[PDB]
Amino acid sequence: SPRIVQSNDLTEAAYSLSRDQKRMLYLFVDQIRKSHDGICEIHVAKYAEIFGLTSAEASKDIRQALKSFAGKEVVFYYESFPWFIKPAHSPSRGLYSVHINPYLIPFFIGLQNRFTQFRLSETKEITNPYAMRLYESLCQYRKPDGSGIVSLKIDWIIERYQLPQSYQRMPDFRRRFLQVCVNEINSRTPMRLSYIEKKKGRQTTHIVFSFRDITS
DNA sequence: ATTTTTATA
Repeated sequence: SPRIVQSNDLTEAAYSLSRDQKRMLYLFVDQIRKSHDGICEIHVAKYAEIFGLTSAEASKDIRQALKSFAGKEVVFYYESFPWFIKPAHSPSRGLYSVHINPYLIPFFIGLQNRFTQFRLSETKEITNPYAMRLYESLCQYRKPDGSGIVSLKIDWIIERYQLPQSYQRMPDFRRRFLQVCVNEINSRTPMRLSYIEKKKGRQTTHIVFSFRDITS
């Protein structure tokens, strides 16, 4: 299963992509690392096989994700970059060509430290894109035995994962982000994950996540 | 393929 590797600056970046858009980005990163000008491709049949879909559903997912990439940017901590520099197109039936911004390529190759790595198998069943964001941030601090302890500030999560307004007040945050995403990770990944809310007096300031691998 | 990073267990 392919190893997704990226700069920690990307794991921490402010962006908002759908689940399917992040699935495609995983494949783009693998292509970039295994090949720069940024031009990548996606075969519907291969996507369907990787993610366990019919070609019909894969084509629908891919077409919607590629269309919705229009105008999407990533913000590094600011500096903002478009993900794509041309619309995706289809040279052959079942095949799509994309041009990832060449300025984003250094976030995926030539990394010698401060990088995040995980296997595609770890994330390919996640359905919630904010749970994917959280999973990657946990992988960023994962120890060689598969465990880790990660403290994230709540205002940082809101800003970098670009949570909608309906997520940001602490009842909603706890319910819409924390509970759903942690339970999604526990259900659909090899990570076993718990958390504690830390409070500065009255205000809940950060979340301390503790995790282990199901491989124990 | 690799490594440095948070605040903390």
